[PDB]
Amino acid sequence: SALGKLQDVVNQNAQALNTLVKQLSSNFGAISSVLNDILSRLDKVEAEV
Amino acid sequence: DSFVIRGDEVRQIAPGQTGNIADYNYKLPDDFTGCVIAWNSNNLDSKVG
Repeated sequence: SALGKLQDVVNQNAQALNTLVKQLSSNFGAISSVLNDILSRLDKVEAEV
Repeated sequence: DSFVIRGDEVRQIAPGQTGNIADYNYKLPDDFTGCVIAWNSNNLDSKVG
């Protein structure tokens, strides 16, 4: 428990990288977050939007 | 560019479309700059039998 200043630097970087990867699962309002799924469901002009 | 098609296929004369006219007869590019003009011609292009 004395090393909390160094362990928190490891924790903040792991938490930031996991947050950056978890944001790949989000839709941001799109029909699906899976990029090949959009390209199966829709044709070129709709898939581009 | 000028030609005759049936009314239901007019939707295929647009950028990024698919179906037998877009695929096998007349394909527009996705970055098409232009106008598509169409009118029903059943009073000229059509015959009994």
